[PDB]
Amino acid sequence: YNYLYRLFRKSNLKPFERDISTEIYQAGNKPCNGVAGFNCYFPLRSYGFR
Amino acid sequence: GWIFGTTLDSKTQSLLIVNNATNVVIKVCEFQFCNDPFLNCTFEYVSQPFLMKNLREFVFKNIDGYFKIYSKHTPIDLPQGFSALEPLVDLPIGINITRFQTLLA
Ligand SMILES: *[C@@H]1O[C@H](CO)[C@@H](O[C@@H]2O[C@H](CO)[C@@H](O)[C@H](O)[C@H]2NC(C)=O)[C@H](O)[C@H]1NC(C)=O
Ligand SMILES: *[C@@H]1O[C@H](CO)[C@@H](O)[C@H](O)[C@H]1NC(C)=O
Repeated sequence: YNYLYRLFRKSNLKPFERDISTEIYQAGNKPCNGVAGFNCYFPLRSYGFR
Repeated sequence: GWIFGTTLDSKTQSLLIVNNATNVVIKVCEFQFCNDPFLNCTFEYVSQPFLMKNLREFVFKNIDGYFKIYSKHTPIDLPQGFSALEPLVDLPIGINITRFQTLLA
């Protein structure tokens, strides 16, 4: 679980751009306010290498 | 000096360029910003100052993760003449820049 990848983002990534910011993704209408829930997901998901 | 960034609130990386008549200091890491100086960090650059009636023109652009800076100091309001600008630097910053501000004394 030491490796993570970005799953959710508002827009596409420009070439050679690093996006290290970590804010809860807004996939719905109500704001997440730092709480993961319905239509509110953590963007970084961990690889499950086995 | 100048500051560039998206939100400029220590949530995303923000370019900072400072002149002090001795050298140019350029960094990319993030901090909270409030106006001008008085009296986690990835890229650092130290160079020669961009300093010296006299008109100083600069061009900043962000192409493919490269921050390109061109400049020209000329002796002379913008006059009717024509003067080209020579490239100073092409830094590999690689950040998302949408807003900027200037830094006075
Ligand atoms: C750089 O950051 C700005 C600011 O967040 C991004 O502009 C946002 O773009 C998304 C989708 O394109 C919109 O939903 C937001 O409303 C925009 N925000 C603002 C303040 O305009 C911009 O997309 C980012 N650059 C890249 C290449 O992703
Ligand atoms: C940037 O700073 C934050 C908070 O201090 C920290 O969690 C994070 O690991 C830092 N980034 C790197 C690449 O170490």
